[PDB]
Amino acid sequence: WSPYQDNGGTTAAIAGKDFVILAGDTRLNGDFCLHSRHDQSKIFQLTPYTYMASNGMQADRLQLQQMLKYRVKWYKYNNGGKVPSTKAIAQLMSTMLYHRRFFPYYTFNMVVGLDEEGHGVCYSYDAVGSTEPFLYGTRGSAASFVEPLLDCLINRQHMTSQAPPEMTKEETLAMLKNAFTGAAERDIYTGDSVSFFIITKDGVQQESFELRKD
Amino acid sequence: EYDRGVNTFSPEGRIFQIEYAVEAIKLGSTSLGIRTPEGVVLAAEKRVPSTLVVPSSMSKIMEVDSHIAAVMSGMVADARILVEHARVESQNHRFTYNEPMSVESCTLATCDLSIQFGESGGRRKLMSRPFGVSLLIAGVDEKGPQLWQTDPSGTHTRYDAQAIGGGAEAAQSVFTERYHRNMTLEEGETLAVDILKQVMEDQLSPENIEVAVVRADDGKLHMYTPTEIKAIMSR
Amino acid sequence: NEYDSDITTWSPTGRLFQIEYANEAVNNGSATVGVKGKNFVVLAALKRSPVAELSSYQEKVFEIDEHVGMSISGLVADGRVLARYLRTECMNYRYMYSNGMPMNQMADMIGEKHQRHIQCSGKRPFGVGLLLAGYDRQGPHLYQTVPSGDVYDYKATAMGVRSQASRTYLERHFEHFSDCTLDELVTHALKALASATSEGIELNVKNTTIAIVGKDTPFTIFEEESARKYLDGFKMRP
Amino acid sequence: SGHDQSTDVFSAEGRVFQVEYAGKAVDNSSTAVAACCKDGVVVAVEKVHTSRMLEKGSNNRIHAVDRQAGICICGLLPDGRAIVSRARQEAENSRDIFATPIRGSVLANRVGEFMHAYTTHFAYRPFGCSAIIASYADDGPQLFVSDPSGTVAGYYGVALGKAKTVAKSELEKLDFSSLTCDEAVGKLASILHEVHDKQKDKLYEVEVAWVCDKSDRKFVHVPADMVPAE
Amino acid sequence: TTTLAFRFNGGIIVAVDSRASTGQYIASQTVMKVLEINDYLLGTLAGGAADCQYWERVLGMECRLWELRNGSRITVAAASKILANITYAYRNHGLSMGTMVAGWDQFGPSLYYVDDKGSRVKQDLFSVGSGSIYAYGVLDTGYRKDLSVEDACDLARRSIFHATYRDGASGGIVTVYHVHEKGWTKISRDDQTKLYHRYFPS
Amino acid sequence: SHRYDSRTTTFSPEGRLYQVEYAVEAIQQAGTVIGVCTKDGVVLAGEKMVPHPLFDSESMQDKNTSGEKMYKIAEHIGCSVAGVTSDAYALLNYARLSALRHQYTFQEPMAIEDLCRILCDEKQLYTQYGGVRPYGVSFLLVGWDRYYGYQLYSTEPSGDYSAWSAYAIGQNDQVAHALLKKDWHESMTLEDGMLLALRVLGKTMDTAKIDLDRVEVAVMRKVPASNIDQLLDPFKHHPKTTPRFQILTRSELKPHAERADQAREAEEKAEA
Amino acid sequence: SYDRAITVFSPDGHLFQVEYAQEAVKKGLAAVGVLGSDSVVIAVEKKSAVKLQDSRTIRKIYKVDANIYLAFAGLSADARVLINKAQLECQRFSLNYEDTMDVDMLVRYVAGVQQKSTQSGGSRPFGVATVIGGFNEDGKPHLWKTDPSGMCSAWRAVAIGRHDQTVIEYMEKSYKDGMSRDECVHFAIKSLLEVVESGSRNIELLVLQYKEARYLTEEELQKFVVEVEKEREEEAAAKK
Amino acid sequence: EAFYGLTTFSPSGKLIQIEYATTAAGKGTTALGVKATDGVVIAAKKKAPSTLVDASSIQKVFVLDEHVGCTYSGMGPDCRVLIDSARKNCQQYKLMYNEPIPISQLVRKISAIYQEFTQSGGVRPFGCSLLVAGVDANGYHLYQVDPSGTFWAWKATAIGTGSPDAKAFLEKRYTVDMELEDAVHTALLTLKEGFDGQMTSENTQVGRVVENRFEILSVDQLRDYLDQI
Ligand SMILES: Cc1nc(C)c(C(=O)Nc2ccc(F)c(-c3nc4ncc(-c5ncccc5C)cn4n3)c2)o1
Repeated sequence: WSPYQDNGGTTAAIAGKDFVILAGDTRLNGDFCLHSRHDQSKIFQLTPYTYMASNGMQADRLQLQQMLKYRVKWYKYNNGGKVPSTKAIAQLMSTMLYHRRFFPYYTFNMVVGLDEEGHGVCYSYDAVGSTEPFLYGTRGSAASFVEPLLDCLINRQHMTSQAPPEMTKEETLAMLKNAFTGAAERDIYTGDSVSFFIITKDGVQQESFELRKD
Repeated sequence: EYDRGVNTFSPEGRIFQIEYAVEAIKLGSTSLGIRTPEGVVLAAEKRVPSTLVVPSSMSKIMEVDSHIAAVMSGMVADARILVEHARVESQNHRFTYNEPMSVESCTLATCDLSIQFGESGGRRKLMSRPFGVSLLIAGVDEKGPQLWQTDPSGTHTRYDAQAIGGGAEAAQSVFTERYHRNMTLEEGETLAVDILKQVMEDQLSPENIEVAVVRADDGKLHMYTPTEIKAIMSR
Repeated sequence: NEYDSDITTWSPTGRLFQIEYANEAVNNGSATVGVKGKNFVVLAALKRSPVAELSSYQEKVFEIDEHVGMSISGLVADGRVLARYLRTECMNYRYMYSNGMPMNQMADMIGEKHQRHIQCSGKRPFGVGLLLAGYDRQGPHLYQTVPSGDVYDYKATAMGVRSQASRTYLERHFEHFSDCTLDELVTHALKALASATSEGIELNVKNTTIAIVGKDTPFTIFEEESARKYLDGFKMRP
Repeated sequence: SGHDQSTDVFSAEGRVFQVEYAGKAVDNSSTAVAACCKDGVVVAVEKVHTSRMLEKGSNNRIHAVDRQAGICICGLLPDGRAIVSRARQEAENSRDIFATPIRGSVLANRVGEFMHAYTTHFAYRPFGCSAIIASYADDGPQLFVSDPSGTVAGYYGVALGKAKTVAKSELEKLDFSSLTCDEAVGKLASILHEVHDKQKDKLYEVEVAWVCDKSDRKFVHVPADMVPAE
Repeated sequence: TTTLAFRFNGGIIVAVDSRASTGQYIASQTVMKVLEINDYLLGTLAGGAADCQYWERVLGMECRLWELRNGSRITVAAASKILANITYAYRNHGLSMGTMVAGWDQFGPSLYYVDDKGSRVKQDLFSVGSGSIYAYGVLDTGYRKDLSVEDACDLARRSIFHATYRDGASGGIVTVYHVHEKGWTKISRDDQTKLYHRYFPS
Repeated sequence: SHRYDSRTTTFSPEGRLYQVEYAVEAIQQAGTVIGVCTKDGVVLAGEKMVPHPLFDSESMQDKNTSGEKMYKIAEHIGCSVAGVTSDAYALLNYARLSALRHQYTFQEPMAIEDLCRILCDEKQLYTQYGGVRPYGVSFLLVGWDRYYGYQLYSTEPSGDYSAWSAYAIGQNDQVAHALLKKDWHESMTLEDGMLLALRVLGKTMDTAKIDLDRVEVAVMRKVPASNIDQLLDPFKHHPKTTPRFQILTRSELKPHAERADQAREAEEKAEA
Repeated sequence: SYDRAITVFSPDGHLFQVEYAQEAVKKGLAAVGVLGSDSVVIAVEKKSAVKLQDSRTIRKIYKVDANIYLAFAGLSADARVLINKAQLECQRFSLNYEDTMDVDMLVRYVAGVQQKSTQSGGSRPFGVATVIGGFNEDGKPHLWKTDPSGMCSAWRAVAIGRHDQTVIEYMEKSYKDGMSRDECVHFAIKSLLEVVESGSRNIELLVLQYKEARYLTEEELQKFVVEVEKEREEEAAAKK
Repeated sequence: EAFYGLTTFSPSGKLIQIEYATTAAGKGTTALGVKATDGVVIAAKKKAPSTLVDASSIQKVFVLDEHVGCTYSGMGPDCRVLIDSARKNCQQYKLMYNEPIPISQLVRKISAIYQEFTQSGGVRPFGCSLLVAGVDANGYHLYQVDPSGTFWAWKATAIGTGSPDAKAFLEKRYTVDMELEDAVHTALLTLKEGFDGQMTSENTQVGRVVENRFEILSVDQLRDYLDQI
């Protein structure tokens, strides 16, 4: 008996100019069986413009979500109703991840939200809290599949062709759908149905997308 | 006298110790604070015991953070520990949440200590008496320039123009008039220095008093040197 | 009188004089009035008035969770001690059972927290009274705590300085509250509150807070900004 | 002098004045009465409302302690709440450690023992409330009373409150050997209305609970339409 | 990881790569190795990114507190001893961090190296990391005290570039910082491959 | 309860600590003990109570550590006590433990001024915390160390100590003060020091023909070193002479007593 | 343990324990410390030479750190227990930061202890007021003064102990800014002696320069006390 | 929990609480003890409160170990505390040094509790004065502790009510070269001279330490001397 376990899954975000597309696959698998195909315990909404999407062990992320939600509530009560910013939430989460440094959380996290000037930004953490702000990013078992694909269509390196126009919500959504349909066909633990969260300034919308069930 | 304890209630409902500690405030040096759309201003009289003291050692205006200043009155022996507390809490809030603390949160963190008095130790060590000091915090956060006040009660109160210390009674008289809501920082300078001129037994000198200002656009604390106070008196 | 020196001393007439003094701390705080309807609860608190140009602003109304809230009266330096505890406990409960703590359980928690402080030597009673406002499966609840530790499930109440007139008004209209709607509830509450102010002072957005909590409505405080919907049209018609 | 200021001071005649002063505060509380009717127990308490806006169900003095035992606290309500919480901690232990419902007499003994640990120390004050414990365990119906002195005693019919003598003179003439709870819920309820004075308190209301075989040996509040109107 | 800093007549020069490899997979190519503690001190990140980030942020809180209390900037010799005590207290908890604190206090520039077991040395030439063994080679043979600020910055840039080229655990964007008496300024920040066709053209 | 609190540790309206003043007034009724610091030794001469006809002595082997008035704190530190007797033993045990723990840590004899400070901090500690009475006792420590040779300190029941060349505490100590400051010179040997002691002792309790049942003397000098076993630690330099605190019996005081009363009658014949 | 509140507020807002400590200070031995251009001097009253104190010397200006000296006024035992705390703090500081403690930080720590005493349970305030002089590691002579109330403050020529206000308000009108090394030793005596008896053997003086602090010997002090008494008698002949 | 002190100095410099405690420790029954070159004798007086007291069970001569005895005069319930701690300290010494504890260390240890209670917080001083006796490597001993904490190495002493006359009688009938039976006889004789009636074998209780051990006298052994004086 070891207190750790990996429940597979994957998540991936792309930040735009005034939005962020967050995506997480809804699939929960245990030791060798498949617990559920409707697992919605990956993407957790902290504030109306901030989300945390985490992979790894499921109990640890169900615990960390509550710890972060209560820290956000304390911050809201002490500051007279001022909902914290994405930057504050990301630094808070790093500090929280490092306190349990000797019996760690088995999660890999992303704090996806909007900055103050309106631009969207993503964060990425290790198991202990090495945060780094960035513009896209994927975590989970399907990381080494999706990351190099996005690296090649967004950064547009190694192509002697003038940079295309800035990608909008629909184009980014389609690109991320491509990435997930491609990763659901080569990873055994990934993909029964993915959930997309389009975070914009006038609130957030939500969509689903269906993959192969094998 | 020790007949009634530290936690006894008076027949009028107010605790004896906190009612006495508020009386000790009017024995101290006066102080001001004026909030304006451009910034906030904190003025105070050092009230040196002799002409020999190097006055820059009895600064009544302590910096709690690059955007949060605090002026006190009463017994300045305690106020230093309240200021170290506010500094530690503000630095923690910058270390954890990575952004400047809000002034009202600093005032909460100060009263949270100032309430913890009692006599029975048991689990936690307490203060044997309230702090005989009434702070006055001022700062600039996203909610604009803000001035908060604190009593030994543990009761924090946001204001627009307040006076503590001895000559605060006539100071509130000078306050009720001569103060609209949308003044200029220079107008606040003139008004505060006038008040100090009015309610002090000593003669107002650029080395006699201390003035600090926190401007909104800059968003930083800017303590005045004697020459700048001379520039204000010459107006 | 030498039988009020301690909180652990009974007068020959079986009286606790320290607690009878602590009640005078509530009887001298800012007036507040709570009114419970069929699906909504409305608290209306009278804050401090501006001195002709300057606005002193102190937090009397608190939110404890999505469905709870409390308006304190008396010494605020104790109201915060209790609001921190109530928030901590409603969070410890929402963490275990993932649902809002019922009012019938929170009132008892407040009662015990009070009573624990009126039986030892090195303690003192909280000189602060609460007006709890909540909504759960069983509908809206309006309590009122005193320093002695009691808790009273009320239909409509008022406490603070010169709150006797607020109660004298409320004890005529409190039979029709189960039918008056939200606007009518807030109007009854404001009319009852304005009956406790000074002579030449009237209610306006500058010196009134209105908190509301109901079935589909999380606890919302209302200050100057949107109080005008209930406050800008308001006359104390005798 | 000062010989009546703390609980750890015997008077010149060996009396602990502070506990007599405590009991004096119970002698001035709302009326309660109780009957052990050889097949169940019935407790009935007077609730004196100070306000006519009080919701029915507020300041209920009868609290359940286990499935079968209940406590009616005549006296200071907050202190009665502490005793009720302590009795609840004592009854849950026997249901946890010893896998058995706590016997009524043992519960009364423990509640008295806890009430008495506050009248020995110089740093506490005696509870200002007398408890009426009504239990029905596997040992039959039991009705005990605990005074602020910490002394417990089992009764057949007990009266407490401000009007305690005339309300006790009513219980002498019941039978208590053939008396059934189904009629006792009427008898005691009428006794309280007879003893209650109404030119002092304009608002009053009677709240009664019972535990017998009809309620599956469970301490519950009386069905609403079982108390006579007045 | 490759990190270097050397002292000369004109200040201190820090230079870093920007890559964080988790074994054989490259996590990111934009990690920021130079954590500016304050407006006067520079700390570098090598080893465990979590440990370095956390403890240098703690040190930047403590230097600011020191400045608030006494009213004077903290010195490098004391700002480096704080980190040495922090690290030495946890010498048996498995930290992994080697950092370099470089500053310009009121005793001229100072440059200390603080290890993960509490080691604390003061030299004028350091290069920590896994590609460090490739920096020293090109660093020791060109380093001399009297370098012009641009000549020394070029030495540091050309020395990191050779560590990024032979080592698989280093690369990305080479960044060069300068520490003088007025504070510190980021000199340059350039991609590792645009440097290759600039040093070995044709 | 808090109403019967005597509040020992409080400042009175005139900055005076009443309990410490009462301790001082308590020590004044205790037995007078004097101590003179010569150049080749230091003497403590005190007076013990009248011997009841039924008193016995604990037949103690090696009787050089504890007399009736003077005690030994370490191989090179002796002390004398004045005040509440049974309270002095707690501090005496504490001081023995202190002067042994320093030798456990540093392997060197603790110097008098270190110990005199380490047991006066204890006497002060009670004057500021705890709210219980202070130790109502006064000391006279005598001893030898390589730093200042023969030292002699004096203690107050308030934590303050002072180094004296010849001091006296107890009954009539203001008399022995004016008498010791009268006749004491630096060039005074040990045996002439002892003559100064008993002489001024008899004068303080008013006895002509000084008695040998009511007096106790303890001398602290250097004797030649004894147990130097150099063959068991060939790199340990043992000094050639070590200090030894020694309490005087009846057989060896009577020679010094007959010369004290003889000096008395000498300085008495010349009064006319 | 025993932690009953001792220092509590009076019906006028006066801490009786603190006022009573400040009264026990007034009954002590004076101590005058003045600040010069490149050296700071401190003079202590040295209660008396009673012809009975050990011929060996014992000092009354205590070395708190290699560059920070202290001179107390008040109750002696609490003074020693405070000096020991200060000496422990200096050595802990020059172990957590490798840098010698400045004067100002030591004054702040000692004033923190002083104040913590007046807000703790079961402890009365220290009855000591101290003068702390020293040099930072860049010259800059500093002179500070604490009170039993815990309010530290930096001065330029301070006196503590009995007849405090007399000496302060006398030597405030006779202090010239930027004195020389032999001016201070003359200005320290001439001001202190306004309270002490004419006896020249109850004065103990210390001069403190950058990286050097030496005590002035008996004949050195006599050379200056004679000059001081002559100037005072000349000022008297000028009075009349 | 009443951590402050009850006994405090007074303007005259007297721990007057200790004087009250020493008066309270002189009101009990009269005990006495004498020494001789062969051993020590302790003799108490079991004053029975009533004929229904079972004189067998009340005891005033307590064994502390194989070589030490004791007897008190004052508050019995207080003396139980000191006896219970003294036996523990006597067993802890044999545990660590494997040697019968000498009397002097035993008295120093139990005279350290008197003082610890005259200076602790929230406690009152003890009200009983002991009479320790016994043997060690350097002869026989008889000490007499007090509520103030002091102890004295007597040769023949008496405590309780009727002490100033019992010690006066002991001054005269003592002899420096007394054998042991002389001591038993003189103890019983000075008790009779102060006895209110005539003592029986169950109205007194003596303990005589002989050559290695304490051995409280039995009823028949005690009788054998009672009807011979
Ligand atoms: C003065 C001086 N001279 C030298 C040469 C040093 C030095 O080496 N100090 C140092 C101290 C602690 C560390 F922890 C490190 C350190 N640096 C690293 N860089 C990269 C990886 C790594 N990363 C990913 C995968 C695999 C590996 C091996 C690991 N480490 N460990 C380096 O100090």
